[PDB]
Amino acid sequence: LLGIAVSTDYWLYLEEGIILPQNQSTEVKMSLHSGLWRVCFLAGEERGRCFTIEYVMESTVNVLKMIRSATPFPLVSLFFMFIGFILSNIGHITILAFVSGIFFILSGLSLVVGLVLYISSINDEMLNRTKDAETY
Amino acid sequence: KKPQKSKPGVFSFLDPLAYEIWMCIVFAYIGVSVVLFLVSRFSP
Amino acid sequence: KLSEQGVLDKLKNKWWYDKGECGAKDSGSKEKTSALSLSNVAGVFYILV
Repeated sequence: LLGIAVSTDYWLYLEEGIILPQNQSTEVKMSLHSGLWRVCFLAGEERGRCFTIEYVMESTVNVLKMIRSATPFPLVSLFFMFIGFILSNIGHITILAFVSGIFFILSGLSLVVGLVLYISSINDEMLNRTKDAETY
Repeated sequence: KKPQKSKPGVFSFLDPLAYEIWMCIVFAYIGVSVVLFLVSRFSP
Repeated sequence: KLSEQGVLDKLKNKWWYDKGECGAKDSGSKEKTSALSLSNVAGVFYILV
């Protein structure tokens, strides 16, 4: 599941638009699903750019700059499972299996810190959006 | 620019107490344990 | 002739009152407190893990 979890551009959701007060449905201005490597837009001018973050393009850009801070701990998470997965097979072919279980334990400690850095930095720019009445 | 809610730091949970009080808690924590050890020394 | 009775003055009362206000109207009851963020208590997890 983690290889699927890293490789997709569907880690989160975003919808920035402006509302209409008097009994009228909302007008979406920007909407996109994204990941960490590529970003594939959904409703920004109806543009199909599966677009990297190192290239720019106004607030969701700076949101995307903070997801670069959430990079390393999912990448470290892959290596400790993969060492622990193959050492479970070499122990079948013990200490080969015991320490590999610790690499499964040391993995998920980085999963939490990975989810700590991910969710809290989103909550940073969640409030750091300039709050207007019309912009839902 | 009129400020909105500023971002709290990672050590913002200990905000409602000063640094001296948290410090005086720890030095209270040490010596009371020393007293408990020393009372337990001079008593069966 | 303007300053002796305040045509400068009384019109400066009106045009500076005219365009709406942004004062104590929204400091008092245009807020409701929210749920805590994780970022309010994130550093405990850093102390935890």
